[PDB]
Amino acid sequence: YSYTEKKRIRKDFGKRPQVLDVPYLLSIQLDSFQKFIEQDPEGQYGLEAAFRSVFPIQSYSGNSELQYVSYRLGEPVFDVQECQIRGVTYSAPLRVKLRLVIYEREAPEGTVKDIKEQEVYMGEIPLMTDNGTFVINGTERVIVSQLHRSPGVFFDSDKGKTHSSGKVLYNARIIPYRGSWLDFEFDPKDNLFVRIDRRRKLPATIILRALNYTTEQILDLFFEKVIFEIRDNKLQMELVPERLRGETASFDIEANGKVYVEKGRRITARHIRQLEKDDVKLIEVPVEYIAGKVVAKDYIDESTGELICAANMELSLDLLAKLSQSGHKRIETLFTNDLDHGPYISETLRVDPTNDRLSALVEIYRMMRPGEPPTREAAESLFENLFFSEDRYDLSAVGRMKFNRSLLREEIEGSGILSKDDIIDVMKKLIDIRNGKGEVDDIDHLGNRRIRSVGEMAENQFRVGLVRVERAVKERLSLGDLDTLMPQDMINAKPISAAVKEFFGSSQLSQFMDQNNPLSEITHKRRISALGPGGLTRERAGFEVRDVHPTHYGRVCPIETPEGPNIGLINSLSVYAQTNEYGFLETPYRKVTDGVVTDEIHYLSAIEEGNYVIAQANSNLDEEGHFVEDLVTCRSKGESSLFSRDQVDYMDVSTQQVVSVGASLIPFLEHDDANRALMGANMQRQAVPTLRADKPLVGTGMERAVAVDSGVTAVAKRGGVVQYVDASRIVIKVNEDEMYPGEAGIDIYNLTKYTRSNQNTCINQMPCVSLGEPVERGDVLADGPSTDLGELALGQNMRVAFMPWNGYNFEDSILVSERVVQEDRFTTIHIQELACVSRDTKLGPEEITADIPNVGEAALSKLDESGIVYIGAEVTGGDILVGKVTPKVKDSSLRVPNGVSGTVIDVQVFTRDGVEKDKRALEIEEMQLKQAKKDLSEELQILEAGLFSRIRAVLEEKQNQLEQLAEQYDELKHEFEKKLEAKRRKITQGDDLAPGVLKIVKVYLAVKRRIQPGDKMAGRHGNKGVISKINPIEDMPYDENGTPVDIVLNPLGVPSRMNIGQILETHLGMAAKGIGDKINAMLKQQQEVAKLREFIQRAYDLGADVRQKVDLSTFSDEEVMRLAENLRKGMPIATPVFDGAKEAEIKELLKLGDLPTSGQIRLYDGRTGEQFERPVTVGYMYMLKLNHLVDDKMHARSTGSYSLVTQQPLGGKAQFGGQRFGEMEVWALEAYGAAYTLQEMLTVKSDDVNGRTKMYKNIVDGNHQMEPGMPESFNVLLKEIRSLGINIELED
Amino acid sequence: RERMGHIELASPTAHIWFLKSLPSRIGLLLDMPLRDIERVLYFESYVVI
Amino acid sequence: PPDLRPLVPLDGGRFATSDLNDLYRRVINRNNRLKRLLDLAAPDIIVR
Amino acid sequence: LGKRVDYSGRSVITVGPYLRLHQCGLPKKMALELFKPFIYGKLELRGLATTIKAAKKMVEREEAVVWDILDEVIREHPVLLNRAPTLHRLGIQAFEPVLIEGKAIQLHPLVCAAYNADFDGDQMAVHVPLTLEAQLEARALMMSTNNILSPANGEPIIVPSQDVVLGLYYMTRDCVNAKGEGMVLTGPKEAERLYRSGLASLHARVKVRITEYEKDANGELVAKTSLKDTTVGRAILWMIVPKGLPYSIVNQALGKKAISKMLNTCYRILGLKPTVIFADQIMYTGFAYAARSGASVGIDDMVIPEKKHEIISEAEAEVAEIQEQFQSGLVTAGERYNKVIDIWAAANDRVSKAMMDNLQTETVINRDGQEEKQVSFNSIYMMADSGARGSAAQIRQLAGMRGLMAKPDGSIIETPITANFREGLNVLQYFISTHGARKGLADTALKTANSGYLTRRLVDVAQDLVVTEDDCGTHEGIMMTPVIEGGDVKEPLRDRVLGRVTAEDVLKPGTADILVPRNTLLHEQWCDLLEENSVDAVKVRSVVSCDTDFGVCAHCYGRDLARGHIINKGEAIGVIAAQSIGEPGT
RNA sequence: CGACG
RNA sequence: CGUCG
DNA sequence: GGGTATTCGCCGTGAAAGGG
DNA sequence: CCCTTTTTATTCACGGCGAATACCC
Ligand SMILES: [Mg+2]
Ligand SMILES: [Zn+2]
Repeated sequence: YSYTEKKRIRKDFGKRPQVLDVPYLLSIQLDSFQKFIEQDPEGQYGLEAAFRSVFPIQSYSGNSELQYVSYRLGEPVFDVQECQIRGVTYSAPLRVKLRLVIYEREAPEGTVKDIKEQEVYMGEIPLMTDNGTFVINGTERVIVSQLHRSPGVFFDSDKGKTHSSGKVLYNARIIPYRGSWLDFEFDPKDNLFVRIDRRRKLPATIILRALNYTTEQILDLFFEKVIFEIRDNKLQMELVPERLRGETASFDIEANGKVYVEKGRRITARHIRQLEKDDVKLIEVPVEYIAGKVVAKDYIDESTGELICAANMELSLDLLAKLSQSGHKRIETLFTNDLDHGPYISETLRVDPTNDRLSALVEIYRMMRPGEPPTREAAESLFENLFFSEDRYDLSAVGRMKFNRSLLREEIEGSGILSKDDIIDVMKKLIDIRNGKGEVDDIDHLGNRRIRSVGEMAENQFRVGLVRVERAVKERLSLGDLDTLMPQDMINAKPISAAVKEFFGSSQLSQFMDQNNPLSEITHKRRISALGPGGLTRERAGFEVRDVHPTHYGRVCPIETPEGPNIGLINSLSVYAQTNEYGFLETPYRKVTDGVVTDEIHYLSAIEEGNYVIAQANSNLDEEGHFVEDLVTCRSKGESSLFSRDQVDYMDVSTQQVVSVGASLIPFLEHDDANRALMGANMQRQAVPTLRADKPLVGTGMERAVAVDSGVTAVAKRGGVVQYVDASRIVIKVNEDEMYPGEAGIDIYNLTKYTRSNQNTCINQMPCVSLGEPVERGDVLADGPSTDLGELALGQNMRVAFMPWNGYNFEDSILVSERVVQEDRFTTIHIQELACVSRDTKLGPEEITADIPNVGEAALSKLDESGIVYIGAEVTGGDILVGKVTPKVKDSSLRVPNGVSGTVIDVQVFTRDGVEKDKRALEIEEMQLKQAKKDLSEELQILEAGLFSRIRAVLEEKQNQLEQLAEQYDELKHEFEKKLEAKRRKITQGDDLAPGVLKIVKVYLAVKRRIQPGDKMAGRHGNKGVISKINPIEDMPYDENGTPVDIVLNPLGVPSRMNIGQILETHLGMAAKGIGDKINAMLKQQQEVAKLREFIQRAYDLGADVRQKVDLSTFSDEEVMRLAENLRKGMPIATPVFDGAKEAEIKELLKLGDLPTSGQIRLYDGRTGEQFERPVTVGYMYMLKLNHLVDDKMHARSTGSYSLVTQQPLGGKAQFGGQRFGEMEVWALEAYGAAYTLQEMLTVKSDDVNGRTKMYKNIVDGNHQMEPGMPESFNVLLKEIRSLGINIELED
Repeated sequence: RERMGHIELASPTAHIWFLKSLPSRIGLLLDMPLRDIERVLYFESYVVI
Repeated sequence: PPDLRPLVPLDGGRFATSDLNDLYRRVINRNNRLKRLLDLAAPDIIVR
Repeated sequence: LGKRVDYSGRSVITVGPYLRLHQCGLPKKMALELFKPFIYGKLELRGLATTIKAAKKMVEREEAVVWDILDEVIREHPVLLNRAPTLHRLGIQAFEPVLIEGKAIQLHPLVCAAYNADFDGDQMAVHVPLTLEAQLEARALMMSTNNILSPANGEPIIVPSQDVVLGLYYMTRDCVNAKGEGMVLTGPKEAERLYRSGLASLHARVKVRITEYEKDANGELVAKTSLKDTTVGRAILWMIVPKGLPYSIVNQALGKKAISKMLNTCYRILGLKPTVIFADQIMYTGFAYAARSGASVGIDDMVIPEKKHEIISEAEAEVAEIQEQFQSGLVTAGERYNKVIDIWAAANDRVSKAMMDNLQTETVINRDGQEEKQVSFNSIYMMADSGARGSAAQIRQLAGMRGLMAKPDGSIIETPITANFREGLNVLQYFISTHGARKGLADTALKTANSGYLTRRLVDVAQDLVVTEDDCGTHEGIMMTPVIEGGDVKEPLRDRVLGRVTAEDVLKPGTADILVPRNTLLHEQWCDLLEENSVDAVKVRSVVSCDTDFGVCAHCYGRDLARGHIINKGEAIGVIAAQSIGEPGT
């Protein structure tokens, strides 16, 4: 085990061993930006594909070529720790190298005159940190992914939703990556129409005539040609045995003396078998079958040159008589059917007079541009750049792959441009669906949805910026002069900077990250939202879009969705779920070869899951890779069925593959309902870190992955020993085998102390290692917020009993004792931010100088000679912190709002280059330079001692070595002075501000919020509720030992809501506390070591084939006492979500710790002091605290400010406003009488600016009488309707 | 709050609430469909007076 | 009236104003452009 | 229509079980903020402050002088409590607030069934009336003691939800053997003394001497003394029951509907004044005995039937045999799927019946020699049988198998969930349940907005109908009769014509005489004669067949289902009708 | 005017 | 129903 | 010579920014 | 404080009401 696991071993109850380790949870955010940053020689992904899509460019009649050479990212002057406290954007400059050449005259491939190569800077791109965040304006920002539809071709349908008839209607839809859509819909009248970008209707012959196709090159593709020949008597057609099945007998079918089908006889298999056996070619057809066919090709004459008839006409008797008497030997037609084929092309050709390509182009230009008149050349250019241009219509490799996979093509590579045969193959696939031999697809399948990360959205925004820059330089180079000045200032970096500031700033997917919990940060980073730019609308969603498809096994967690307006669209990614190359999702599966489960894994996509059969993870093995049972449940194509032993092809990896990392931390997940687990997973994300976060007794084991995967703790980069322990920094000296020959030496880890998060929650990192402790790589060093020795510690645990206690737990309420208040458990520190902006002001600018009027004599004792409040003074809401004067004397001092009272802990002063503070910012700069000097002195004292040891060990070869080390010491002191000057220029540099401000001071207040009746506390199973009354200690129930119960819950929610996993969690916590009390009983008195080690070995060997298998014989005598100290408060239990502990193991753990089997001990009353008639279920449960404090909800207003557009009070808590009296409250008042109640509600309290003052004066003088008055909102409405051309007045 | 102002118009214009009222008031008062009123108001065709 | 359309002077790089005041300013601008156009004996298509 | 108001607040609701029905709990800071001009006027009239500015400086400095002045203004001044979703008239009620310590409002548990507000972090708004007429309208019309009936039907809305009904079910129950069985007592006070002393049990068959009062005479109440075999808990609860009710309402099982029928009988016999004290005394006794009960859940309370695995084995054998018969080529799949789902439904019903028979009969207690079988004292069975919290289907899904989980597209999978919530589950028995849960959550999240839009459309249709007349006189009407769908009855004759004036005389099929006059009200005594005569159809005046111009009269409507008398003139009944229609639409 | 519960 | 700009 | 059934669209609710 | 030219082209459910082509006597 590692050094962290040897401090406290968490007992596991899993019966099945794991084969694949849990990977990095932030891999979907880190690898995409890593591929976006680095360069690739193929130019497929990253900035190379964005620069290759624009470059090279060529101007018309200019002979100027601006090509691409290379590029290189720059280093920022500020790190991550400085932009979070300064306010600047953490970004890096982009350095690109271009080359502009010029050709000669009348030579397109001539020689050059001169080369123009330089280094051009185009904008600063924001760099991603190691945690996956972006510092835009001093706040860490996380851009979530986007779940959109993959580019290609799909087939939708409606179940008679448009027409009143009961039938089906199919439609094809082509979705490109960047271009126009192409809809091919049907009709109930058997027609085809084309819809492009939701424009007007257009038949399919116009898009076919515009692709250089004649009439004879259309009907031969969708139908089979039938050729008639002239014989002596009873002229005949050819016969196919597979083309006369499903039609009634129209005549007497007879050939060569044997009757096949008589008159009115249905075709059976024997008649068609005899027809296939005979296969004769001379069979006659009578004359009434000729007129039912149509014309396929127009008949031309070889003697007179005159046409007989046109194309797609009706066959008549005079026409066939003229065709027989003229000499036309070949008579062509097509085949008509009702159950096998369909004459849709013949029906489409008779609903519009469009015959040639000219009228088709006129109709195209009329549908595209209804205002401009049609023409020939511009319409041809429009049809050229609609679908046959890579600059306006381009697809990626995933679009070409989905286009070729839907049309049964073996090629998965293409050019990304549409051709003429693609529409033919789409229409041929669409006809077979309507005919009956086709199948329909679905949108909700995960094989048709694609996840777009930030590395593709940033590439698209950079491509938009690059095409804007090349359009601007193309419009500039059309009239500018050449070989004049170096191409460095002609490229404007302002559109690219504006594009990346619009993308990384105000965007639908670029939202803030709530830093109230590390699990909340991990869930926000691993968030797959279907909304955003290029997706769908939340208000325009339906039933099936919010519904989850059964193909979401292992890729989407089914119990983590925000309930409310957007449920099923902001779903999270699972644990073992990984992205694909094209942008799909894949899950690992154990390969099963001839019954032997191989330990290797294979990632299968969504479309590859249904092609194979996958078994379940809950399958017993005989310790050899074989199945101990013959019949096992599997899944074939989306349903559960029983399969054999040989037919098993794959197997799941683990039981935690379906749920995410937010739902994996809930113990006993299989005993809870889906809604209760969903509410518990939603409330676990809203956890608030307490003062002393302690370990959970009943856990899962993935809390360490949440602790070490999120950047909220401090881990060791290289293994070594700890040299200096402090609350501010940690000095660790590395070992010899990991020491680089060119490195600086030891490593210094800085600890953030009392910083402000995005949710006004205090976060800090406290160290846990001792002085002189050996650590290794990957070991934790400091516990951050909600961290206990490298484990996620959300809330606290206490005694929980399920009994009704005098109605204080009626619906969902929680009765908490005073022992929780006295032990300082649920106290939370909150840090707020108060700023003061001093801008320009005419006739005296805003300053923070002395002699501020309208003050008191007590305000001078709290402020300095300047006016800034001291750090560490307890203030009250309504005092004066920053006294700012505004000459116009007018006072504009910053005051504290009522309702908050904290302590000033940090004052940040940001001054410009014009006005510099003399006593506030200068001492901050001195403290930062002193801290940096102390850090570099502590880092180089070891190197100075090593150089002193070297000069003592060394002191001609020895004289040359002495001169070598002497000049090395001179070079070391020279680079020391250079590094000191660089640090002095870096710290004392300054910053840039907005144009208009002078200086910005910020005061941080730290308020200590305790637990009070009115707060909201819950658990991990969905037992939400509030606190009613803080009960005393002597009033709470107690056992025979006298220990009072801290929290009394309500057992009425157990039959109503199906969450009984909390009862198993309470019993397991009671057993763990009994084991911890039996351990602590051997530590309160003087005991030995071997008996305690034997009891620890007995506590870790319950049996039932566990996978922990610890060995206490290898532990020394110094670590056993530390383990007993860490286990004297309770032993942590690891319980997976589906491989959890059974009830018999809980009964054995209860019997081991001298506890009863049922777990219900008899409790006595606290007030009266008598035994209850029934035993009460009492134990230990892990409770949490939500961010629904009662101090942020209570608000009251009697008199306040009003609006200016209307005479109505305001609304909210930050502004002094009142509550809203909605229309339903007016309806409820109208249900009663409430005449004078409604007269005073909306006329006296809101309107009547001269009447409410009279009402206030009447209340002051002691008169409860009001006036009706006149509402001002009705006067505003009367003035608003009179502003139009409508007159309205009042009549008397 | 009760004092108002007025803006004169050198060229006359039509109203919107009496044009797209479904049915139109001008389309009901005159013997004309709505598309010809849109053609005259958007300067597409003349009318003989 | 201007009291029904409040215009609070904000502090920043851009100016905060109402959309109805901008629409009325555009209407007055178009009316003043038409008034300047009628005083120059303009042809039919430009006044159209 | 919707404006922001002054003198209003908003906080988090709290139970506060020590309060009464006509009062609530208000914090000191909210009572000091919402009553600033009243405190200023009291300081001006008492002659303590010099001016209004001195009173403001005395208020905002947190002095101990204006604290007892608040006891004179928050004594007889009611406030208007309101929830943010409002569906009908019971969402806005009036309470007399008291001064508590904290930052939360204490909402009474008896009005939580009308407010539909649980204590999982819900918020409510409070308003302060200013006009004297507004205070008198809040006291006389919008009070919580005056609005105890539902606006849609004549049923009481003040019902014990989960805890008081569980306490009254645990206190009043029959046992076969307990401490102190077979002794006769002299009164209920001796039974309460024996229960408090510990010499006798709570659930024991004893004999007490009770005196019940009847009101068969006009002007006085007679009394009768009898000795009945009852329980000690029923003898304790008899002291809560006043003299107007007999002993037949106490000696029953006292489930959920029994307390509602007892409160309805107390309202229809005594009135409004003794009922609001009786409901508070019932709630106090239930909250007092809920701590003495000590009901808890656990692992041994959810029993498992030992014959469940045999039924599962024969069901799996039958599915395997019918699958072999399908694969042999005998029965097609379209009937085999129906046969599989039918035998799985039969096996689920057999497992549910075995689980119910194991739950209701599991405890045997001996008396003398041989043993006896009675109703079990299990906690989950006591919470499910009394109707406290949870229906029988959730207990069937908890202990026994939950059945078949259907697909959201319309179909249902032929294999059900074998294991229950007590046993372990795999990921295959947890996927379709999440599908159905997400479907139900999206369905309720869309249908609550659809119901809100429906009731918003439905209020504005009948928003201008005020009763302006008392009697008009019409000869037309509707033919009121209980409809028959084809099977048994669904709505009886008593709940269709209760409180409505008939149109003409009813013809008797037997003797053909006149029963009722034309313009008369149908109270609770004429319906007994109407069901004893066994009439077919009664010509009753309706709202549609009225003749009053611009509104209806007091006779074409009938009873307002809120009071025992007729509806007064000038009541906007259309808004109440739209609110009672739009409320259970969710 | 958008995000979140 | 609130928070933010 | 003359008219309403069927269908298909439109509306109701929940092309203009850049420098001097 | 003012003109112009090369193409930003972006996706609900259900119901009420108005308008251009047609078969039959
Ligand atoms: Mg609630
Ligand atoms: Zn009437």
